[PDB]
Amino acid sequence: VNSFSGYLKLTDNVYIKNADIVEEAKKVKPTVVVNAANVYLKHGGGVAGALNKATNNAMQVESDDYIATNGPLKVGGSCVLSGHNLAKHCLHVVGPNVNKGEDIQLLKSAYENFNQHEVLLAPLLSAGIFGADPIHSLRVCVDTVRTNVYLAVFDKNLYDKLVSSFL
Ligand SMILES: C[C@@H](CSc1nnc2[nH]cnn12)c1ccccc1
Repeated sequence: VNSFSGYLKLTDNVYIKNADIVEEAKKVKPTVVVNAANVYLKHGGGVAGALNKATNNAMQVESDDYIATNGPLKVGGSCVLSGHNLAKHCLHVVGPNVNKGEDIQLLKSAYENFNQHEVLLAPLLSAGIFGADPIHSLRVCVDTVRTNVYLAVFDKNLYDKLVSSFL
């Protein structure tokens, strides 16, 4: 039993809700919240910009030191950093950004990072401003992640379409 509430169960291990991931994190304080990161951990907009704002920019400060020490992530890769006031940990995962021409096959590799964590609160990778089809992202999520994932979808219209079209 865990504290995630109001989710629709899609599969054995994947759950979905129309929710603002920021507000969901602040309420649940999950062990792991997933950030829709880029390789530079520049958290400007989309999910990343919203998460970082909720930490009063502490996520960005921590991220800049991480990059100064380690260099950029790989597309499809991840790193674990602090969850600040939102979660114990933040798993920063880089899905491919279609508006940069990145190979969409890298989406499966990106979701594989989730399997290193037993339970996660997450957005749909590569959705939103990353330009991929969120229906496809949900399919890859279901077919790749074996651990327990609670997906927060900000847009109600999209949420209803994702549920109604789910196979
Ligand atoms: C408006 C955007 C969804 S914005 C959103 N909702 N949840 C999340 N997570 C990350 N971005 N995001 C959209 C709708 C329908 C087709 C494509 C794109």
